[PDB]
Amino acid sequence: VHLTPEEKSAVTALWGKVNVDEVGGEALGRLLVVYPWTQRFFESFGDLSTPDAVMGNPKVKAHGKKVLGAFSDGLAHLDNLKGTFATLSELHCDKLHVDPENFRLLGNVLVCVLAHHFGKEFTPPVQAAYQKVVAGVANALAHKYH
Amino acid sequence: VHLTPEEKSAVTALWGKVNVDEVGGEALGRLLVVYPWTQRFFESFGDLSTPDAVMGNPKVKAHGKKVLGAFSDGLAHLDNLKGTFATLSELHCDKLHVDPENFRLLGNVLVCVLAHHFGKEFTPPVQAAYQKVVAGVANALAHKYH
Amino acid sequence: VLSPADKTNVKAAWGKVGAHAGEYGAEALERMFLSFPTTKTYFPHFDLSHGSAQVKGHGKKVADALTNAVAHVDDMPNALSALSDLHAHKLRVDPVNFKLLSHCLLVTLAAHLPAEFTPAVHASLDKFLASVSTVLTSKYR
Amino acid sequence: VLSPADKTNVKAAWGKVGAHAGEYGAEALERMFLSFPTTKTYFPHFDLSHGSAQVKGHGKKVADALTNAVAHVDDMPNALSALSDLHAHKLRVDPVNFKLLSHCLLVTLAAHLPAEFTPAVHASLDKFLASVSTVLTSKYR
Ligand code: HEM
Ligand code: HEM
Ligand code: HEM
Ligand code: HEM
Ligand SMILES: *Cc1cc(OC)ccc1OCc1cccc(CO)n1
Ligand SMILES: *Cc1cc(OC)ccc1OCc1cccc(CO)n1
Repeated sequence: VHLTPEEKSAVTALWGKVNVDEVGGEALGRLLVVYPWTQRFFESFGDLSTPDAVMGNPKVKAHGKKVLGAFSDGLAHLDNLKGTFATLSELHCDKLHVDPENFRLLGNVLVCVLAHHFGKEFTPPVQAAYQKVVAGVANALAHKYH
Repeated sequence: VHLTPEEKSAVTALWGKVNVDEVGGEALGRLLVVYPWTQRFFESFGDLSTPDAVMGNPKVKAHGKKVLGAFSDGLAHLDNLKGTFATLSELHCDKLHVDPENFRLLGNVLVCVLAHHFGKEFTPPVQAAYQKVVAGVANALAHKYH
Repeated sequence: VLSPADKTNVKAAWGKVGAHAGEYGAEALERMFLSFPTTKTYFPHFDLSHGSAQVKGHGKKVADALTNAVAHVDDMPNALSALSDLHAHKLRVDPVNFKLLSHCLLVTLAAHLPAEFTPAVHASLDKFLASVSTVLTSKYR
Repeated sequence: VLSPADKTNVKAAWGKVGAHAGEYGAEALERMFLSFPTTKTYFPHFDLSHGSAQVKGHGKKVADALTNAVAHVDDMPNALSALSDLHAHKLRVDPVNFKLLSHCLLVTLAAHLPAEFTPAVHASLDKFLASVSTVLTSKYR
């Protein structure tokens, strides 16, 4: 992914303020609530019967944190996303068989969450920069398919 | 690089009976009729105002023939679809900006056309083999997006 | 959203299916299971072997449902409410799977009724199945 | 298909926009044009520069159309027929572009109305926009 130095700075500035304890879980949680069929991949996560149940679920928050961490690693290796996510891609594609469109969905849900947390600070330019990142991460995750 | 020895034999055998001058035009014509927004990429082709107009358009039939020729090139190099369509990928992605979902739709329309022509001969196993071919062609064309 | 011509085309084509609905339903399922193996995971306890009596029975279930949807093309949400509860609420079927079965239904139709499978009818049947899929994958209760 | 709950969620949330319609509509467009450059190809005659007065005005038309859609949530095909003629018959907009704008509208709502953008409301707003998108991209006349 190609981010202008101005975009890199903006992205990094915002990411450094992200609440690593909640953002990931809210992103994964919203994914499960907005696109309920994605719940089928988290059978063992316990109660996902209602929105509040999903969002407050300890396993959802913990797993969302790992998801967030994968994005943080992606930001730290924008020049090599395919290698960085090789392991994760084998897992999500060869084992879980997650449809690529869902990767895109989560990437955008994350964008919505960042917008939710930062409000006006999440300007159109900052979003555009993040859209390049999530698209890049999403692509890398589905590369084991190609 | 996907695709079993038996699936390759099935694809090759059926393809030897395909009418190269008709199938492509029928597939492209149906793409334009079933998914009307695709007509936007063929503004210079003339009258596309009705199903009969589309299916009777000489330019649509002529172009479908080139499209089918490319599919044939792919079937002759099943283990290297990425290379076979590299140039076409640049054109459709970088130049024309055709959303990849459309590549998948054309592939499935082609499958419908094969089913239509072959009838009972287009058995579930033959279809399964062809689904692998069109999915591979679609991914190869979207390569410039990866 | 279906046009008046779409409704006309769907009713005529499905009518032509007639008493073969069950047979075509089973073939479409078999085509889906074989072409897109991941779809089998939605049926963990089914006998999905070729020619399976269970699949034959399910094909008839699916076909009859479509016949019902065709009869209520102007009132599908209400007509398919129970089927939505099942696919959307309980099974939570990923919508991509409905596109797969919808495609196999079209392939099955094209393979059996060539004279009826015109570009216009093809287009109409696709919109209809996409509409049905939307209703079954949405939780509207 | 929207549930009674989705309808009330959308009305309450979108109702908060109010006099911010043009502002939010314009912002949603700016976000789409900047994040997904390919969308600009549908507005070749437009001045798409940031702050553009043309984009601001168009943002208002889009916002107002949504407000109208919310008001006619039970008969959108009828209420949105003019817009469908425009986007599906004349412009032949690829449906993927509607997903992009819908995403940007959600982003805009989340950035301005954090209290309104709950998980359930987010789900309803998404279904609502997908519904409007389907109508605007279908040729049903
Ligand atoms: C595109 C962004 C995504 C990222 C960055 C991501 C990241 C991760 C990470 C870091 C793990 C943990 C792997 C490990 O500990 O070995 C994981 C596991 C998993 N992911 Fe994803 N994921 C993404 C999308 C998805 C989607 C869309 C689904 C499906 C709806 C999904 C389903 C799963 C499942 C089922 C697991 C296994 C959890 C368990 O049972 O332990 N992921 N993901
Ligand atoms: C997925 C299979 C597809 C194959 C194998 C294919 C193949 C071709 C070929 C062989 C050409 C000729 C290139 C040249 O010599 O300049 C071409 C051109 C083109 N294709 Fe495709 N194509 C595919 C899908 C699509 C789709 C889905 C669209 C858009 C909906 C599309 C739109 C076009 C356009 C606009 C041109 C240029 C036509 C012109 O000369 O005006 N193609 N394609
Ligand atoms: C044209 C769309 C579809 C129609 C009309 C349809 C119709 C039906 C009908 C009539 C039943 C029987 C309900 C009952 O037992 O009372 C059923 C069950 C079921 N359907 Fe579908 N269906 C569709 C697509 C799908 C898809 C795409 C999947 C997943 C790949 C799916 C998965 C299931 C499953 C798992 C069951 C329950 C099987 C069991 O008894 O365990 N359906 N469907
Ligand atoms: C569901 C979301 C959308 C809504 C509610 C919407 C609404 C509208 C409205 C109200 C107009 C003005 C019609 C008039 O009064 O003449 C319009 C025009 C237009 N829309 Fe959309 N639109 C949507 C999505 C899109 C998308 C996704 C694209 C393409 C990326 C698009 C491209 C256009 C274009 C090119 C025009 C014509 C502008 C002009 O030449 O004046 N719209 N839209
Ligand atoms: C008309 C239509 C077209 C597509 O894509 C081709 C998807 C869905 C759809 O409509 C589903 C539908 C049918 C009847 C009632 C409602 C909502 O009240 N949605
Ligand atoms: C309800 C609904 C959900 C989705 O999500 C994929 C897409 C479209 C859709 O409904 C469109 C709609 C709305 C109102 C009336 C009709 C047909 O009369 N279709």
